[PDB]
Amino acid sequence: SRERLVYEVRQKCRNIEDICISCGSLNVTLEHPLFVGGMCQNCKNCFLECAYQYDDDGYQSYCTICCGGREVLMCDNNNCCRCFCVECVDLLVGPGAAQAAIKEDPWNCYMCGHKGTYGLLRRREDWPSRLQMFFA
Amino acid sequence: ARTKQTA
Ligand SMILES: [Zn+2]
Ligand SMILES: [Zn+2]
Ligand SMILES: [Zn+2]
Repeated sequence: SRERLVYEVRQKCRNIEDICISCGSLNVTLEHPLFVGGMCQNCKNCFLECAYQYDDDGYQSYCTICCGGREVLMCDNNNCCRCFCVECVDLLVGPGAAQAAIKEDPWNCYMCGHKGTYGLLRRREDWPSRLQMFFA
Repeated sequence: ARTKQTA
């Protein structure tokens, strides 16, 4: 379970690169292309299938981090249109972060924000390159 | 932030 593994990360008992940050699998065989942390092959398969899929509202269908989610926050940046589920945000940014972001208006997401690091959520400095290779 | 429930 992702919850406990992230706990360990915060406790500096485990490196975030050694966990799948999308599902919590320990069978990491590759790097998450957008954020610092590991990724399992299942989630890669999910990512390849779900990434940049869009709903009829003009925003992405699934959480950028986990390619899933039930309630998601949508980026206001029209050049972006990404979304992030409440669970990944509270888990990786930190407890309360989702509620904090929901009250923000306008809200620009973690793939837009210049700071690039939000709690344990760290955007890769080279994610376009990573992405491009992820896809190939 | 706007929110929605995922499909
Ligand atoms: Zn996974
Ligand atoms: Zn998520
Ligand atoms: Zn964004």
